[PDB]
Amino acid sequence: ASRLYTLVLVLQPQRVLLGMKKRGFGAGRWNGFGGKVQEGETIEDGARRELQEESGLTVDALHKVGQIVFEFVGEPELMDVHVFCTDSIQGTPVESDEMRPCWFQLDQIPFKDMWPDDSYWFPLLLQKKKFHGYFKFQGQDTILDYTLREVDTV
Ligand SMILES: Nc1nc2c([nH]c(=O)n2[C@H]2C[C@H](O)[C@@H](COP(=O)(O)OP(=O)(O)OP(=O)(O)O)O2)c(=O)[nH]1
Repeated sequence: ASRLYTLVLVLQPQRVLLGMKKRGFGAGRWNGFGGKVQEGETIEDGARRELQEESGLTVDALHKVGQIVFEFVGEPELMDVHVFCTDSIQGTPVESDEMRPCWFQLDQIPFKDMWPDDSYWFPLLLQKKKFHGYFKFQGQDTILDYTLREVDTV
């Protein structure tokens, strides 16, 4: 029993765009842009749509980089997050009521103000690796157990 989500990272050779989420799940943490996939749309179409909705950017080619499943103990639905990366965007990032975007240098990623799993897989994304991950959380701050592996095909 899992629900599909997307997460898009705008990753350029020396910087990455993250957005500080202002409301909903994960508010108060920096993250990529994404959300729930809708009925009748492909995962990739959902990722492109969520990127525009949350950041104001237009992406053409999106590259699959990872799949991470999240389990929150006591919550029945698993979150099946499909992670994508793009180095080619149009438009300038837009700050809205839902999100505050900011560019970060690759050696200045704000891990202390991100979901804790990001410290595990974000360095794989930075080195252009692809991965499958599973993280079991107790609440929103504690990782109880996890698995993470590099793959050739997402
Ligand atoms: N980096 C990172 N991203 C995560 C984690 N957990 C998690 O759900 N996400 C991402 C996946 C999605 O992009 C987003 C959660 O989706 P969302 O609840 O905001 O979706 P939504 O905007 O479509 O829903 P709604 O509130 O508008 O109805 O956060 C995590 O541990 N790390």
